[PDB]
Amino acid sequence: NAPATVCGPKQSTELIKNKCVNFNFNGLTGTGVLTDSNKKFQSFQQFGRDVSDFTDSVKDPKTLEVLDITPCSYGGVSVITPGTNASTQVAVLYQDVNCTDVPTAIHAEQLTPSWRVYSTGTNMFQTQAGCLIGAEHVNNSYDCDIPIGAGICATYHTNKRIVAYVMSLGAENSVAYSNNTIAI
Amino acid sequence: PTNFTISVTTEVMPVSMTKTSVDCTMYICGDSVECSTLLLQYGSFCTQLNRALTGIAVEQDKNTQEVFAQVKQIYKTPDIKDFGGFNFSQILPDPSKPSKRSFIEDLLFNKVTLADAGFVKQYGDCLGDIQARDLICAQKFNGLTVLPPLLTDEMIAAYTAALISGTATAGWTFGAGAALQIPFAMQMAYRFNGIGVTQNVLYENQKLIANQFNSAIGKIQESLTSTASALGKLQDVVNQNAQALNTLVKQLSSNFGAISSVLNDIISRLDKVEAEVQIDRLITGRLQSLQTYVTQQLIRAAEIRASANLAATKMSECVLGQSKRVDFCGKGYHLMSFPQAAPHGVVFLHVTYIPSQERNFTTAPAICHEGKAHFPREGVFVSNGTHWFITQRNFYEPQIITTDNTFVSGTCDVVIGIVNNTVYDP
Amino acid sequence: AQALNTLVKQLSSNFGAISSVLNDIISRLDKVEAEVQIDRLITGRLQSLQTYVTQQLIRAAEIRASANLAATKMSECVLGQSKRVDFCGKGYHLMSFPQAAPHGVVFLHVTYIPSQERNFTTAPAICHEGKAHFPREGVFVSNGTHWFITQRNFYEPQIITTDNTFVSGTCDVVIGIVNNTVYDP
Ligand SMILES: *[C@@H]1O[C@H](CO)[C@@H](O[C@@H]2O[C@H](CO)[C@@H](O)[C@H](O)[C@H]2NC(C)=O)[C@H](O)[C@H]1NC(C)=O
Ligand SMILES: *[C@@H]1O[C@H](CO)[C@@H](O)[C@H](O)[C@H]1NC(C)=O
Ligand SMILES: *[C@@H]1O[C@H](CO)[C@@H](O)[C@H](O)[C@H]1NC(C)=O
Ligand SMILES: *[C@@H]1O[C@H](CO)[C@@H](O)[C@H](O)[C@H]1NC(C)=O
Ligand SMILES: *[C@@H]1O[C@H](CO)[C@@H](O)[C@H](O)[C@H]1NC(C)=O
Ligand SMILES: *[C@@H]1O[C@H](CO)[C@@H](O)[C@H](O)[C@H]1NC(C)=O
Ligand SMILES: *[C@@H]1O[C@H](CO)[C@@H](O)[C@H](O)[C@H]1NC(C)=O
Ligand SMILES: *[C@@H]1O[C@H](CO)[C@@H](O)[C@H](O)[C@H]1NC(C)=O
Ligand SMILES: *[C@@H]1O[C@H](CO)[C@@H](O)[C@H](O)[C@H]1NC(C)=O
Ligand SMILES: *[C@@H]1O[C@H](CO)[C@@H](O)[C@H](O)[C@H]1NC(C)=O
Ligand SMILES: *[C@@H]1O[C@H](CO)[C@@H](O)[C@H](O)[C@H]1NC(C)=O
Repeated sequence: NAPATVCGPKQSTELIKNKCVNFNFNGLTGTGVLTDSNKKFQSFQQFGRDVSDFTDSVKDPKTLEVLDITPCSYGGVSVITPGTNASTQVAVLYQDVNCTDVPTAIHAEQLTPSWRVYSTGTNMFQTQAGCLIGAEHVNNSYDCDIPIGAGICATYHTNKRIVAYVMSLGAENSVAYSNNTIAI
Repeated sequence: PTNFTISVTTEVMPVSMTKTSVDCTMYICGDSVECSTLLLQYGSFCTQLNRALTGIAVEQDKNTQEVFAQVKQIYKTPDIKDFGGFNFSQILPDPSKPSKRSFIEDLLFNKVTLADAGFVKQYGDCLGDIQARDLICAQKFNGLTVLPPLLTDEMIAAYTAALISGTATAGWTFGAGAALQIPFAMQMAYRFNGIGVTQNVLYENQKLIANQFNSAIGKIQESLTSTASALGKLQDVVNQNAQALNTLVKQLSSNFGAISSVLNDIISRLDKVEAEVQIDRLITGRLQSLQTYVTQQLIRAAEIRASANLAATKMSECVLGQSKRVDFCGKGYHLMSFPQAAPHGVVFLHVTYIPSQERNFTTAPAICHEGKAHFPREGVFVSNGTHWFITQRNFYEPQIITTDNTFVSGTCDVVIGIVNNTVYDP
Repeated sequence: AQALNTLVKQLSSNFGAISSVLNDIISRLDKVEAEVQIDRLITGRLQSLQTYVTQQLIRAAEIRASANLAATKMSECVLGQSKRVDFCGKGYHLMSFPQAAPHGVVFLHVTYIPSQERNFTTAPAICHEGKAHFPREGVFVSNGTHWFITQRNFYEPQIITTDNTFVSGTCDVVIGIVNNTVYDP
């Protein structure tokens, strides 16, 4: 982890940031997303590591600036399906992200248009387990059919469609307590 | 015994643990396509690992549902928390507080530290940090995620409040069929009859019993507030899960007999044929680490499932009923129990009857009167020194020995230790 | 079945060797070069077998716990009547009947579920002639004008007599006592 003195005859390439790309810095290759870094690094050293030996930061050889390395699609993605032989529509849960950060988190500009359909839409809302896209939030309460998590469940229909709702704990009941009445 | 103590004790039981999911391609190989192509030749290791972890994650929610969702009638919390002098206010939610939990539940949720706060981490918190690399960010960057439970803490607290309200208003009846209302003094009299004490003891000492119950609840509050390490089992569960995840993260820095623990160094320094050997060594080591983690998680899930089965049995037999099993729901004769929601567990508040202040008496197995042996129906024959009385076993209430208290079997020549006395006849 | 099928399908993995077929490795290479690939395949297949045996042991432990619970239910609900709440069905347990099932047992739990409740005015005790009368087995109920005694789980009103109740003390300490008459045969 020292500045390079002897290098090969490799030709450099302009920096591409906020995209999932292959990179090669001083012979240290890899694949990830490059972003501008506020990290401060001790001099005469090039790349930052982790406790799991993952290269998260790297000093640029030409602009002399540190850049973060973020793995492509590091967030969790879950897909909710009513099932084959029932439908082909799906709902996608992007775990622990905000709904406005979904295209940035999944890199929607590099995906297929079919995947770019589920990156945003009118049927988006935060569910405390992430952002759910492809299911509309109904105000009714039913029994759980597909457990999304954090009190949210999903089911087909309620034109059939995927809806998301807060699960119902049970039937609401009341017992009229009195100090002189009994029920036999 | 001539007196008694109303004792309230706590039992802490784990119910669920954290639901974790693992992406093999992110953990073993990261983003390199050469390692992914070489990992495709190892078959269905990761389908098996994901299936096992998904089964564990489903079983956690099944455990929570089996413990807390036994009754599907959400009874409303009563407006007046006092039921015949029994205060009940600290185990039921306060309408004047923004939290939907009770005071005891609020104390319990502040006792478990929950250092493994995955959810607190979102997108944008692991990126752009001013150094200070976190272990949760290293978990997320290597394909290890924590799934949230299906039931939130508010819904578990609502289930607990519904159970306590149903116990306070209907007693033991709503666990069998429809909720039949009953005054709480008569319900406690029935429970006293269940433990073997006549209901006149409960009715003549109702104020004292209610005061002892309130004092025991307050002592539970002070024991939870002051004494640390009360929720030891839940803290051990949280620590074990977090430390297992941290060990799985830290195992990625091992060479496993290869030239480096970094995949990119091996790929960038060697050609394809030489790199396949080192990448295969790293793949074998990381697959061994993942398999070890999944095996330990399965064993811990089995232990947690056994604990949750015991907790569900206790909820059925002590909250929804009165248990005659000795030491099943606290030391002493069990009266009633109240569940309390806890982080990854349940806390049972067991109300028990402990007799105290015993007094020596001279006793006889039977009374020989007019050549006939009289045996007590429910109780024992005691003597205060000059006169013989009959009293119940768990409380000294001396009564005149009459023909209604006793029954006649035979003659007073076979029973060993019989005592001649007179049996009253009204 | 899925575990066995996975164990079968795991035999087509190279585990870092040149081929997943032992015969190709033996027929294409000499002894010294083949020992490395055969050792890789042996290590991979032994790992697969060990994984299968570990999962089978854990599943056997779970099945053993379920079978212990089933044997306990057979002892306490088929061979007897259980007072444990919700141990053998919702409601008051009467009797149970086992039924043989593939790799298991099905219990038919016969339970008693009371229904059609009716509101009544109740009292903890009856004050008669300065004496407090408490019910032996049941509760004191009133239909509006007269006071009766009945069992808790079924409405069978009876005349409040000296045989149905017992006397403890005076009617001044019991909270909520109600003055009435106690019949004497
Ligand atoms: C039940 O116990 C609670 C806790 O001890 C009592 O609530 C407190 O009552 C005192 C005395 O009136 C007040 O100063 C406190 O502010 C109360 N605290 C809370 C958190 O409410 C309560 O009065 C008891 N209930 C009954 C009916 O006696
Ligand atoms: C060349 O390297 C120097 C540092 O040695 C740096 O300042 C400069 O931007 C690099 N590029 C060019 C085009 O001069
Ligand atoms: C994401 O949403 C959370 C609340 O869910 C909020 O605190 C946070 O500021 C949001 N982040 C951004 C970048 O808007
Ligand atoms: C659900 O109710 C809320 C108010 O509680 C309202 O703002 C919202 O529009 C409702 N949603 C639907 C789909 O009706
Ligand atoms: C039982 O103990 C309590 C608490 O000390 C006391 O107030 C009460 O008088 C005792 N009762 C008898 C009958 O001694
Ligand atoms: C009963 O008598 C025994 C033997 O004399 C004595 O040790 C004991 O203290 C007595 N118990 C009480 C409660 O007085
Ligand atoms: C025993 O009880 C009887 C009835 O109350 C009383 O007359 C007698 O004095 C008592 N004897 C002693 C020794 O306390
Ligand atoms: C009780 O034991 C004593 C000795 O402690 C003995 O003299 C007496 O006969 C015994 N009584 C009976 C009824 O067994
Ligand atoms: C008993 O009375 C309460 C309060 O008036 C009422 O809500 C309830 O329906 C009554 N129950 C029956 C079975 O009539
Ligand atoms: C209560 O029962 C008694 C005895 O059968 C009957 O005479 C009386 O009319 C009943 N009262 C009402 C209000 O139904
Ligand atoms: C029962 O409660 C009412 C208020 O609902 C009260 O007026 C009455 O005095 C209470 N009766 C008893 C016996 O506690």
